This record gives sequence, C-alpha cells and structure tokens, in this order.
Amino acid sequence: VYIKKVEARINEEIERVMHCLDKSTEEPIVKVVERELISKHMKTIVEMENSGLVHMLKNGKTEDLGCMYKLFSRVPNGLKTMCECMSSYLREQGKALVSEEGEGKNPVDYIQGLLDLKSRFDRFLLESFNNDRLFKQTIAGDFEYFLNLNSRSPEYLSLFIDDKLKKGVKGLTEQEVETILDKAMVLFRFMQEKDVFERYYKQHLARRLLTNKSVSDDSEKNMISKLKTECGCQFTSKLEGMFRDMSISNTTMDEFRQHLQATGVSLGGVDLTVRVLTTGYWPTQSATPKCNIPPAPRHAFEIFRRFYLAKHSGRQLTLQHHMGSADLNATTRKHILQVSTFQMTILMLFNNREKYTFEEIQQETDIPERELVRALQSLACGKPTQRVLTKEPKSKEIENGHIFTVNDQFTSKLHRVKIQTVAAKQGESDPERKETRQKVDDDRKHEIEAAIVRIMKSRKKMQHNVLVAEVTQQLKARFLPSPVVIKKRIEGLIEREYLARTPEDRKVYTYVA
Amino acid sequence: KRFEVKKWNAVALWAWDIVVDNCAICRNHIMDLCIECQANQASATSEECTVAWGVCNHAFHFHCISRWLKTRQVCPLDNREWEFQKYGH
Ligand SMILES: [Zn+2]
Ligand SMILES: [Zn+2]
Ligand SMILES: [Zn+2]
Repeated sequence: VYIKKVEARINEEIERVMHCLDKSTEEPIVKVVERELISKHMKTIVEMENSGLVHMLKNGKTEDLGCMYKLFSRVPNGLKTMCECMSSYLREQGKALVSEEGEGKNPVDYIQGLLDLKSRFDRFLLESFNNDRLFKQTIAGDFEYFLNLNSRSPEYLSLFIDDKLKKGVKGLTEQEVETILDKAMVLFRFMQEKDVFERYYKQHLARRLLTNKSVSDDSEKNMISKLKTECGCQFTSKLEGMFRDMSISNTTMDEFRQHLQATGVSLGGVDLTVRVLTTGYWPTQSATPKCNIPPAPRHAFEIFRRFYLAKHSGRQLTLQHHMGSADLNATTRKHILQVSTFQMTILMLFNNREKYTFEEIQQETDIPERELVRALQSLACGKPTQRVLTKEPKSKEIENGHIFTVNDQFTSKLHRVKIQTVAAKQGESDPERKETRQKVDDDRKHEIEAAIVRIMKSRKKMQHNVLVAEVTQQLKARFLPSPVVIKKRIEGLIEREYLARTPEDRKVYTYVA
Repeated sequence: KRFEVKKWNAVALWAWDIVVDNCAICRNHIMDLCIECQANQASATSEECTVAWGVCNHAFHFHCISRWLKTRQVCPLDNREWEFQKYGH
C-alpha cells in the first residue's frame, strides 16, 4: 500500500504546485521529492520482507508489478536494482528447479515446468514492464547463466520436444501447438551446448522415424522450419537429406515388391517392409549384431540383398537386429503379436522345439551378450498380466536353468496386441550417457579442426593467442571454447604438412596446401 | 505351427565399394593408420587418425581425404561433393 500512497502524494503535490504556484515550478520540486522518497525507499522496500518485490512476484500480482514499474521509471538507477532483484529471484527459482540431487525426475515434466515458468515471466513482462529492453536482457542473461548449469538440460529439452511431436493428443488444434513450439524454441534460444541438443534431436528423429509411422505427417515439417529459422542453415539440411533417403527407401521397397509380384517367386517374401538407409545419416546401433534369422525372413532378406547387389551393384547389405519390428500371428481366436526384431529368434526356436532355457538360447544362437538379456527380461521379467512367455522359476533375477512356457492372456480385446516394453521411462543410464558424451566430444574435436582448416587458409597468422580468439568467436554460439582442449589439439597437426604451424618458428605459417 | 510371422519391418543398411582392405586414397586399409602416419605412435600428440565417412557412404582415413581436399574436391570414386557426415568407424 505504500506505493499507492506515494503515488497519491506525488499527484497531489504536482497538482498543488501547478495550480497554487508559478507556471514552471516543478523541476526542482519533483526532483527533490523523488530523491527523498524513492532513492531512500528503493533499497529496503523491495528486498527486506513482508510482500516486497520477490513475494509480490511469486504470487503473481500484475497490478503491483505494473505500478512499481511505472513509479520507479522516473528515478535513475531504479530499474537497475529492480532487474537485479528479479534476476536474483530467477536464479533462486532455477536452482530450485534445475536441481540434480535426486533420481526419478521426468524429463518431459521438467521441460514443461521450465517452459511454463518462462511463459509466466514473459506474460508478466508484457503486462507490467511494457516490453522494456533492460528486463528482456536481464532475463535472457539469467536463462543463459542458469540453464547450462546441468549438461543434461539440452537432452531433457530434446525429450520434451520428442514427447510433444510424437502425438498431439494434448492440443488437437494447431494454434496451441504453434504457441507451445514457439515457446520451446524461445527457451532453446537462451541455451548453450547446441551440439548435444542436435545429437539428441537426431537420435529422437531416428527413434520416431524407424518406428510406427503417421505420427504427425506435417508437424514434423513445421518443427524442421522452426529449427532452420533458429539453429540456422546447418544440420536441419542434413535431417532433410535423411528424410529424402527415407523417401528413396520407401519408393524402392514398393517397387521391388511390385517386381517380385510380377515374378511370382517371392516365397519367404510375404507382407514385407524393408527400409534402405545410409551409414552416414544413421549411426550404427552398437556393433552391428548377428544371430540365426528365422527361415522365411532369412529368404526375404537374401532376395533383397541380391536385388541391391545387382541393380545398385556395390550396396553392401549388412545384416542387423537392433532395429525394426514385426507382426507375429499367434493362435479361441487368432491374435497377432508384435516383436521388435529382438524376440523373433527366441520365439522361432520355441516354435522349433519348446522347453528351452538360457543355455539353449545362448549355445545354438550366437547372440550378443547384454541385448539378449534385455530382450529376455522384456519377454518375462517385470511384465503385467499380458504374459506371452512365462517361466516356472518366478524370480526377479535371471537364472540359467529356467524353463519357458506360454500363456493365453485373454486380456487383449483385439487381434493386434503389441509388447511395448522398449521406450520405457527415461533412465539415461551411465553407460549410454558416457558413450554419447565421448561421441559428442569427438564431434567437437572434428568441429574445431574442420573450422580451423576451413577458415585459417584465407586468414592471417597468429603469434601466441591471436587466431584462437577468432576460432572461439566463430564457435561461441556452438559450445564452450574449451581452451585446454583446443590448445592441446592445435599442436598435434605439426607432425605433417598442410599448415604444420611450427611452434618454435611461430612467425610465419605455411600458407600452402 | 503355433506362432507364424506375417509381416517384417527390417531396415537394410548399405555401403559402397570402399574397399575395407585398401584405402582408395593411400592403399593401406580402412583402419590401421595411413601412409603419412605409418607407425601407430609416430609422435601422435593427440589429434586423430580415424576414418571419415561422407554423404556418399564412402570411407577413407581422415588424414587421406583431408589432404586430398587440396588436390581435388569431388570424391575420386564418383563425382559427388564430399561431406563429413561421420567420423570414425
Ligand atoms: Zn588411407
Ligand atoms: Zn594418419
Ligand atoms: Zn564418394
């Protein structure tokens, strides 16, 4: 209530001075009144306690913020401390939200909460501060400072955007989708470490395109537009190349099916769906797995391999198992199951002969070590009342001599029941995080070297630390400069030609090829 | 039978004739260093001597085609603009 009272006092004072005194009468009066009231109340009334600035902002009082902005704007150095206190509150809220201590947090919920906080602050700014430049600069700086506190913040943003892009069950219409995408890209604007963001976005693209299609079929393109406008003409073009490769794959698959229908010799080739991808776009899963392929599928794949090694003579069709899916027709009705190219071999072995165990599926299968146990537990361990592969030794841990059985499980109310044990709650385990961190470290290692060999060929030479500033400025919007890494890597090229960059003779660099 | 497979959604990966046994630029291998590195250590001093993958699914040593970019600018086994879509095997 003090702000309203002082505003009324100022209004009555100026009215009295303009009506009861001389014509100008106001410059020293208003200056000294401001210097007495605001310059003394500014330090203590906004930070002490009992509904100051932080409390009147936490509860969401728009009128209080508006009147404070319209009052403190007259006195110099008022907006400075106002923005300082707002930034302090923002840092406190972010530290309370970006806290890493504690496992079991949903990345999509975390990104949603961060975006909600950003939208709330933007609404407060638009409603009270009248789009002041200083407040926008301060909030942008605060977001940049507090967001890069954790190294999994871009990963969580990628998970949130994947959750929003996989299906628009929330916000069926387009207006709210557009608004939330704009808010998400605005939040991404005040973020660093774009390399991990791009890597995880590409991984999410691979996950969403190599699974059941028809997710949005147009919102994916809206998102590519957004990323192109934000990140720049960089890797969004590589994702467009990936989409073109996918188009080639599908158009060639249906063409080859039509050619096989005209031949009428496709035996193992029934309702098939083979996708042809390029090594560069999609990274290898782990080590290109290998195992006994079921008879009918094997024949189909062998015919497709002949088709690719003959028309496109040279295409090395490498076999793999950590990708794709299948529809297993089981059989009182005929319910079709679903296998994600993991349980096909085990279930085929069961079809050939039942009453098997871990030894049987580890001896006559030649299957990788851990991805086998993952599928084995996805089939039996931790499964709700839809068990398609039961066992007698009911236990959490996996034993060796355990017999496997099958159950009816009439709980499925349709003929197309799928076992979606994969793509579970985001665990982001230590091994995968470490391996992707190493991969992105190598990505930065090539990103710096390619830049230094592309730019410095047409630039000047450095003596001690001249060109490093330029190479860090060119990568300022990409990631951290990492001075020790770049310093250790620039001195490794001296072993051979093409700008050896002689250390001892650091006076003239070889401007040759 | 009790379980029969109707549909399959396999994904086929393809690679061109990169000649894993002879680098198309240096003729050593698709790994195991290159002509200008030879010995494994050879005063490595960090840096890297891994494999470089292009947009055309061609693979050479990073050093080989990094030097070859000064001689020409179209991948020798074809006429395509060479990209750097991947680094390492
Ligand atoms: Zn070579
Ligand atoms: Zn080398
Ligand atoms: Zn090529």
